[PDB]
Amino acid sequence: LSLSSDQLNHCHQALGVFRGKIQNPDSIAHEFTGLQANRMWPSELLLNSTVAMNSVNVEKNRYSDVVPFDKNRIVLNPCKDSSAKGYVNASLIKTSESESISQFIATQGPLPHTMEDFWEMVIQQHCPIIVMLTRLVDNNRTVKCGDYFQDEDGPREFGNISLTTKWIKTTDTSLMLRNLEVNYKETEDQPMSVLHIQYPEWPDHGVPKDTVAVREILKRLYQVPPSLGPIIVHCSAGIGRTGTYCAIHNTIQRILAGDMSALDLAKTVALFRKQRIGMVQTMDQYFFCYNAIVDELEDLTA
Repeated sequence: LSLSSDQLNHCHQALGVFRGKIQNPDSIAHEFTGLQANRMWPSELLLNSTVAMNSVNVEKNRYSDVVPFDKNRIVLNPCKDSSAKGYVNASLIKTSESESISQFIATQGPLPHTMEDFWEMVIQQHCPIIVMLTRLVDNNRTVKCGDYFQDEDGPREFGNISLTTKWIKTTDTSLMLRNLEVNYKETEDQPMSVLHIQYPEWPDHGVPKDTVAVREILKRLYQVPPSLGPIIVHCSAGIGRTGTYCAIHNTIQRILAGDMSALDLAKTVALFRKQRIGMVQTMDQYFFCYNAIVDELEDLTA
């Protein structure tokens, strides 16, 4: 990246703070314990997520306790089912309207019966990127995510939507990059390009062995303009790994944009949790945020 003097100074300032915290890990543990003490109560989730908890929609939730708030859920409009209130388990995550800072749609891994819903959301919200932080199935053979994207059996269809894979590339850091095209079957308007990035080495309720692959996702997305549209980020529930990734991406972009408040990662995670329950699930994930932010600021200032 080409940085201004102001951006380079801010990266150095942020690096001293974040590296100071990893050198004093009790400070980071106290922050996460404080976040856990300030968690929302069950009635605050349930009474403010009325559409997700509706009988028509409960089977559209992978996890009964991970649902979007009514205030910032993504609504399918138009929607095939006129009684569903446009429901998809998906949350708009943002810290501002700056066009220098990405907004995210944090969502669950699609279920077989919500895959048309997922791809209609991609088109309606014109999302240019999908970041997928799960395998389809874990090493216990528990299904974590529906296969909404693989085409080896033949080109994929979801109701009126057609999906094509133009190419698949892998990286030395284990990322899989798929160039996807999505369009309606019965239209003359052009297809929509989506870059799908899958990282299969981030365990559920866990952390990767190192920060290199997660920072490579951020490095590949630095030059994607936020104004193109929200970045979809999902794992299985769309809160633990998803929240962790969004916190790393958001914090680095905010430092580069001159937002001093990015140095308060606990405040960032608190704001994420006000937009989707339980974003950043574990203390190891919170430490991973710090380690990835430090490592990326070291690269930015190298």
